[PDB]
Amino acid sequence: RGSHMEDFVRQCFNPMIVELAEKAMKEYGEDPKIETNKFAAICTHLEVCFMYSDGGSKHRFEIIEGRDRIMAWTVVNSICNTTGVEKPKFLPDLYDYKENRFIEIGVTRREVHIYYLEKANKIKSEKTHIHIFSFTGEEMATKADYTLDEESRARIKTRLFTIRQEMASRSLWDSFRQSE
Ligand SMILES: COc1cc(CCNC(=O)c2nc(Cc3ccccc3C(F)(F)F)[nH]c(=O)c2O)ccc1O
Ligand SMILES: [Mn+2]
Ligand SMILES: [Mn+2]
Repeated sequence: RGSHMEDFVRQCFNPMIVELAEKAMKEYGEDPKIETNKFAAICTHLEVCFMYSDGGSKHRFEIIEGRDRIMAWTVVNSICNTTGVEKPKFLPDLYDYKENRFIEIGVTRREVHIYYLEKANKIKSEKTHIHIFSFTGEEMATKADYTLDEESRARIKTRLFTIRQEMASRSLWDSFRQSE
């Protein structure tokens, strides 16, 4: 109770995003008021996913991240049962209607190389595209296919470095970087 991080998080992110992160955490046992670095990470992840879907066309993406567990899986099965793609082992973040694949978004506080390797080994189902973002500005996509145009990805990187800065200016950055 009474952490600087928790007050910064609800100040940095959109209320609807904070609410979705809150609900997503409690659904999986975590508590936003003690596990505040996770709380911070979940909002960043959520916002990155939303900006990602904001790239490209209006019908381009179907957002899986943000929905509750059961409806998310329901949309996945509908997407698999209509497009023929194989159902993924873990819940993905997006489905690309133009490129006919699921997308797994990553936000990491280490060199993009390791995190990609870990998530590429977490699913091992292939097909499911992986797109990794770092807080420094590095990105990382399967087959070097970065899906969106450069300007849409540059927006995401810019926002990620703004979050890093606001955290450091309040001295929460170092603890946040170590929590992963
Ligand atoms: C409560 O926490 C969250 C739960 C959800 C619903 C399903 N979880 C993901 O979809 C997801 N989880 C993570 C990190 C994480 C966090 C908790 C458990 C497991 C994992 C993972 F094993 F995946 F590493 N990183 C993503 O990129 C990612 O898409 C979404 C965002 C969250 O913040
Ligand atoms: Mn996800
Ligand atoms: Mn993800």
